[PDB]
Amino acid sequence: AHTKVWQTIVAEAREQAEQEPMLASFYHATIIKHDSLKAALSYILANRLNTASMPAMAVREVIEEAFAADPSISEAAACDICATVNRDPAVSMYSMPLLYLKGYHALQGYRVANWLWRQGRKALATYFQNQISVACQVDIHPAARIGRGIMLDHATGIVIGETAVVEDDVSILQDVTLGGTGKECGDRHPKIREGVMIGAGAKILGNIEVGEGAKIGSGSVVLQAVPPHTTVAGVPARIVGRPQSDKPSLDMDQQFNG
Amino acid sequence: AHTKVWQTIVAEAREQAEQEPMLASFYHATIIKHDSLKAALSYILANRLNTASMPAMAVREVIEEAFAADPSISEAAACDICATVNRDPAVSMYSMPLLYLKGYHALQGYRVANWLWRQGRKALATYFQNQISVACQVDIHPAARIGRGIMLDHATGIVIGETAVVEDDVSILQDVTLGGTGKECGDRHPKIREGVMIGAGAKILGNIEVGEGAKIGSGSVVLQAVPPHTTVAGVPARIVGRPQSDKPSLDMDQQFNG
Amino acid sequence: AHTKVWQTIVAEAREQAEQEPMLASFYHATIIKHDSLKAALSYILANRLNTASMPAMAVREVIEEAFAADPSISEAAACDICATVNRDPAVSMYSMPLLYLKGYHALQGYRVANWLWRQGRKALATYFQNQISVACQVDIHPAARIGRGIMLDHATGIVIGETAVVEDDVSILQDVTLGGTGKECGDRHPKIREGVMIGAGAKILGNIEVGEGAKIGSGSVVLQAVPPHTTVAGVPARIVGRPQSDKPSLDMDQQFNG
Amino acid sequence: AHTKVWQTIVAEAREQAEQEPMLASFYHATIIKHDSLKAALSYILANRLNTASMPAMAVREVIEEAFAADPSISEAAACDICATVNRDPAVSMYSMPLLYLKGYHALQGYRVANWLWRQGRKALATYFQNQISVACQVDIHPAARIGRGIMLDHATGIVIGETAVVEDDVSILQDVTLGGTGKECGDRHPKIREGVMIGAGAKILGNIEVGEGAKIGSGSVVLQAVPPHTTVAGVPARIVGRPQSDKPSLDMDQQFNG
Amino acid sequence: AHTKVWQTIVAEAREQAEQEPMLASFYHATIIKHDSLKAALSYILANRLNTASMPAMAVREVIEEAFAADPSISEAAACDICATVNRDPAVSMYSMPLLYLKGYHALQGYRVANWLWRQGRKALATYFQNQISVACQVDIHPAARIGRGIMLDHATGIVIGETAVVEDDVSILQDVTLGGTGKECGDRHPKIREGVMIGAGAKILGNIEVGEGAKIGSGSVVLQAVPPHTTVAGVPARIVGRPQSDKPSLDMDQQFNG
Amino acid sequence: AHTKVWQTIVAEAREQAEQEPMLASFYHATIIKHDSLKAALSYILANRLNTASMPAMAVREVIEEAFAADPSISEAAACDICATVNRDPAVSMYSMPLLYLKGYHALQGYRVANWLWRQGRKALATYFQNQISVACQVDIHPAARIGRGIMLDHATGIVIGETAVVEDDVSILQDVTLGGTGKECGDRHPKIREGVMIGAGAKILGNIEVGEGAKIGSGSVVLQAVPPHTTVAGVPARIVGRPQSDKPSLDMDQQFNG
Ligand SMILES: NC(=[NH2+])NCCC[C@H](N)C(=O)O
Ligand SMILES: NC(=[NH2+])NCCC[C@H](N)C(=O)O
Ligand SMILES: NC(=[NH2+])NCCC[C@H](N)C(=O)O
Ligand SMILES: NC(=[NH2+])NCCC[C@H](N)C(=O)O
Ligand SMILES: NC(=[NH2+])NCCC[C@H](N)C(=O)O
Ligand SMILES: NC(=[NH2+])NCCC[C@H](N)C(=O)O
Ligand code: NA
Ligand code: NA
Repeated sequence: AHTKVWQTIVAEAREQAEQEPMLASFYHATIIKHDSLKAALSYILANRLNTASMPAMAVREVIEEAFAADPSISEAAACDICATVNRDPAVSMYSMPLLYLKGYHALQGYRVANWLWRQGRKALATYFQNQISVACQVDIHPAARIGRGIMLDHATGIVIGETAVVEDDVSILQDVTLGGTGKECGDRHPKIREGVMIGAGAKILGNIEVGEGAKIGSGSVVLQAVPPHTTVAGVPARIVGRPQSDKPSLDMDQQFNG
Repeated sequence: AHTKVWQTIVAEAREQAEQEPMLASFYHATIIKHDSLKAALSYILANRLNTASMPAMAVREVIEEAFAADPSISEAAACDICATVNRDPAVSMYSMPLLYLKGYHALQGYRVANWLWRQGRKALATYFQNQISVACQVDIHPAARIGRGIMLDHATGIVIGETAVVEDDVSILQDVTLGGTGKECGDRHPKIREGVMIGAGAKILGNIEVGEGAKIGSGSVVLQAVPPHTTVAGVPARIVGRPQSDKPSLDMDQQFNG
Repeated sequence: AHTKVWQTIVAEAREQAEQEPMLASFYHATIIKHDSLKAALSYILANRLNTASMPAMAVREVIEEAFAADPSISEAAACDICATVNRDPAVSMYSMPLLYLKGYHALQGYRVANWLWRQGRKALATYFQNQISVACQVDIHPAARIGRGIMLDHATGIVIGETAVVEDDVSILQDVTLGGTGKECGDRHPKIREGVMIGAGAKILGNIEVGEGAKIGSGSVVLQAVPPHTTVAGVPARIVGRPQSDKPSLDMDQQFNG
Repeated sequence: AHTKVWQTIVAEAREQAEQEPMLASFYHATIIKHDSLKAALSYILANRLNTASMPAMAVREVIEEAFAADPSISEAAACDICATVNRDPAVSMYSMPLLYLKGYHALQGYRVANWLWRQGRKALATYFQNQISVACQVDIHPAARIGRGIMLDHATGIVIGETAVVEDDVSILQDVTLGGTGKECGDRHPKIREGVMIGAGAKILGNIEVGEGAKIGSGSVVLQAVPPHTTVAGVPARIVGRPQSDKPSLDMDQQFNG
Repeated sequence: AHTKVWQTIVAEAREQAEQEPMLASFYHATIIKHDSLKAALSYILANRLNTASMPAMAVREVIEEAFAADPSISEAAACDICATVNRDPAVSMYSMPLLYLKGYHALQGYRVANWLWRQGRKALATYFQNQISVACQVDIHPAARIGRGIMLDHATGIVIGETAVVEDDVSILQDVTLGGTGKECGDRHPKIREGVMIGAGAKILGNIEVGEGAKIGSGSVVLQAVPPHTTVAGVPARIVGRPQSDKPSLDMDQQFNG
Repeated sequence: AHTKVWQTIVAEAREQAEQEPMLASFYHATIIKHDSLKAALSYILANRLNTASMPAMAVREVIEEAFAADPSISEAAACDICATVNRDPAVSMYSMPLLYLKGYHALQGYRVANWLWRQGRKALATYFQNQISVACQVDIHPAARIGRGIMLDHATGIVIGETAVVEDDVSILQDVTLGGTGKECGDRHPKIREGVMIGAGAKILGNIEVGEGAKIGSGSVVLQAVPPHTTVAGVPARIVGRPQSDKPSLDMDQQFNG
């Protein structure tokens, strides 16, 4: 996929460039000049991560070093594109998440902060985490554990704490909290299993599990484990049914009768 | 109202300039030196939309182009000022929405992006949409249809999706979603009719009508059509009462069970 | 506390400067160069409040004037750091709130805006409030009355309106609104007494008392006075339980009924 | 010439845009999207004049105001383009002076500052003068009187003082001074008449005439009036020959002893 | 003087502020808000010294530290203002060199680099020296020794090397070199004694003395000691007469018959 | 030389990072992070060439493409560093030209512009040339032919035109012009052969030979071929003597007759 995904992005960019002379250079410098998603993504992220104390051009090298050391980062990033193209009716182009969508930017920003975290460069990981919170309005602790094929749609107000886990193929909307409880260190954030769909505004708190292919109703406050393949809703949330599909993250059906 | 509004804005600006030497030049350059709201607003929005790849000065031209081609836009903008002064007790000056309020900026930004969208300049429309999301923390699809006399108070976390309709004289607080459902293209976002008030944090999802003068309680999750002149609250929302005025957007009474 | 807090911040700063060469100069310029919290905080705050019309270097002088004229401001700033270290398991360094946390930045920003407001410098206070709202995604009316030992964790989407009161030792999470009701001037915003804990996404509206040591459940919509030492939750919120500690803000137990 | 010049500039810009994808947006935003030289030039000069205290976008309005009030300014500007294309073998394109050459920018900058000066806006005139000195390394007093068909080639170190006069059709190379003498106010700068060429590094000092079609050799120091149609060279300069054309500014023959 | 000079600057600034609304805030933030030349000068210099790697706000502290450690720096800076007001017919206001003139900026920038040099902070002094060369087009080695009452008029292209000395009351115009000879370390730059006037373009090379109250002809190349109270001119320079006055720096008479 | 030069630069950099905490990160980001001159030089050059229309991060990719495509460019850059250390008594560190010296920046910038020009990318080469002229105050036509071991000391005002040739081991000071004559295309700029030294402010014009090992006196105006191993000086320049060394550029003896 990752190779075909890149070629399509370049094809789309050539077309957009021709269509919009105000953005022709933007499309060229970010995408068309480049050979790989890595080069395009590092540019775009460095611009979002830009601060007075560490300009974009300096930031880009850090991003490039993470991408070179861990090939899985760029590849997750390509899987995250497909996920959003597939699940979001408002996105029908592969170049869109890469260029435009702050939830996508914050997610790949996270991957870089996480790599830093894992190298022991914790100050710099904290610095990136909090710049992303300011610039993308998404707050993901660098020690969170996040899989691939993830869609963060709209994303304003997403909060993902330190010991949170998000497995492959999860879809999360604006204003979702995967939050902690208490003042003590240790496991205290939710574990979101594969295929889970989380509607706008949901709050999930404590070290609790959300089982495979569960659906979390929009506006839910979840304080206890959610069984696999159930739909929950309410404040606090209770089981209200069973999702129409095996992996409700892929289908994005917001209804809660099930 | 249009020129009374402009003349009041200029008079307030002169007074504020005299009072705050740190901001005299800001008041002069945005307001006092200008003949219309168009020139003031193009300047202020240009600064909000500013990015590395397209600086304010180049952005201003695109804003001015939309204003010159569609006169209703700046008409709507003046109308939105009066909306905010009338409805929001924390705002007693006509220059305040214009100068300061990110909800106001996001909304006028949408008008320009919508104009772009309507000319087939969709990449630039998308560019502006997402820059506004980043800068004003309000995400409105440029294809959404929004009337006039709209107040977006505080505004952080507002999402309004592709096929949404918002009629004249609506009030919408922070963290409100007018959201979609499913992965399929097609009509899938709410239709908010005239006079509706939407309390903070409400989520409304799917292609459902919210009838004229309905009141959506704070924190509500709305999945079904709301009868006109009805008050809904809860997760998921149900009818809890009926508003006394025909247009609760005008009065901003946040109490429900009434 | 004052001196011990600053000396600890300097020691951490020296330690971090040695671990991270990309940030050695950042740590030196903000912290290690300085002999008080005021110098460090004015610098960091100036950068966050930076706008085209009033650049950091200029803003910084305004912040310092406030710090010199009202010594209670830096003291409160010191107290809030301790509050965050003690209460947030993800923060174990005193220099972290100062340097990184937008909720912290926003709160100390409010303190400068409030001082300006108390001087009659209202245009500038409003300028500040709304820049903080855009840059930190926290919107606090400069006329709000806020005590000390306050933690705003994560903070995206926090709204605190004109007549709101927040006493000492309160903890408030992302997406919380202390909001108003109606279109008229007058007292209309919540009074949050000492010891209160407000979970993510809670909406409290109108001139209502939230009693000493109450806990407000995540996602709650509060329309009526909350008795002291009570836990409320729901949409609309009802009594679901009672906290065990006198000041649930100190413990951050998100559980309810609880 | 005026609209042939503009139309040629637009045609060249379209070709350059096609050739250089890195600069397509630059060519479009400065030239291709515009109807006149005025709009192109106001954009380009605004960027050159940009400073912390007055950004390009605000500067553009002042430039456009001068252009609207005094039509001769943009007339002069087009005439200066043709001067540079005709006289300078390294320049074969009409868009080149407009886009690239700091001598050209400094000169059109002076026209705007001179307009300001003539309206009594002397602080802003002085602000622009000195910003041009810093940005273009050309220092022209706004009260100087400069005609049209002027070429400032390379331009670094050009100084032209308060009471200087430069007539139409003059050519002036880098490091040329039209300088004053004494500490007293009053007429004390050269009068350079029509057709004069001034070679690199020439210094001309005091209220002295340089007669029509005189040629000032490179490196000359001129302290006395120069007869029309005369060639001077040396430190201090003396007559060394006579030019064959009536207007050596047109031919740029740098040889002397002839 | 230094006290009266400051009060006049504030009086002038209040007047300019009232005259030019585009610059009212600029005048307020730089001058009117302030109590001393130090505060105004550090602001203005920090803006000129601003680079990506060390923003203005960071630079200002370094400047302020030099001013606090060595009171003679601010006081020389006030004497340099008077010198230029007195000697330059184009400057009749005390606020002008401070705000506008790059030769003045470069000179006071030098004083700060020199203080750094003397403290052993040689990297930072070199960094400031070369930023001033880029931003003001004046290259003064931090180890140069420069007195007070100095006017650098127009200044483009001034070069003052490592072992150069400039005593009190010297006036230097654009494109003057006080330059070195050879490839060996040690004394190799000129010693400009008190009262000396140096015309535009002069080149003075080698460890040679220019005696009190000498006049250096514009465009002179000086390779041997110049006797006190003589006028030299030519390439290479010879004695052509005697200055009309005791201190030709004060009178600025460019004539060279004497 | 290559490897030894880079290793020395890194060692100095480490040393300077420890002496100056304000610059530790600057030294790390430009030098210590990197394993070749190319990475360090591309970064520093990008920042100098930074413009609104093409920011540093984007420019950097263009510089690197040139460095990769033509290995002779970095080699020449290495050689020029050595030339400056050896010849300028005020430079004893190999990292100084790289980091600080605009003449060095401008020359290496020329090398990128020249490469672009040789690819047919002439708009971009012209864009670069003129940005260098504004930012470094050196104006070198991209079609000029320049060798290696070149020192441009101080550099303000240097002009080198289209058909100029500069062979290896040439030293050129501030305010030197290698300039053209006439309005026609064709060979018209000087040929400066190996070993030549050009003193401050010298003007050499027309398609004339400056022979191997010549010395050009400061302030000279050269209109005719200079024999090899000759010293010329004056306006216009005549033979005044003969250099003792074969390559006066290596020794920098400014004396004439000499
Ligand atoms: N130099 C600066 N202004 N840095 C501001 C950003 C610091 C830190 N990355 C944050 O999240 O806020
Ligand atoms: N190349 C750039 N970073 N340009 C400005 C930022 C783009 C902006 N964040 C967007 O959403 O489109
Ligand atoms: N011209 C500007 N710099 N405007 C900045 C944004 C306006 C104002 N600072 C605000 O509250 O949002
Ligand atoms: N406050 C500022 N620095 N504004 C922009 C720079 C001013 C500019 N250098 C001048 O000569 O006037
Ligand atoms: N980070 C930067 N871009 N620094 C550029 C300036 C460096 C050094 N002060 C100089 O004179 O050039
Ligand atoms: N729009 C811009 N960024 N222009 C920058 C100046 C133009 C061009 N870089 C030059 O050679 O001077
Ligand atoms: Na899609
Ligand atoms: Na004067």
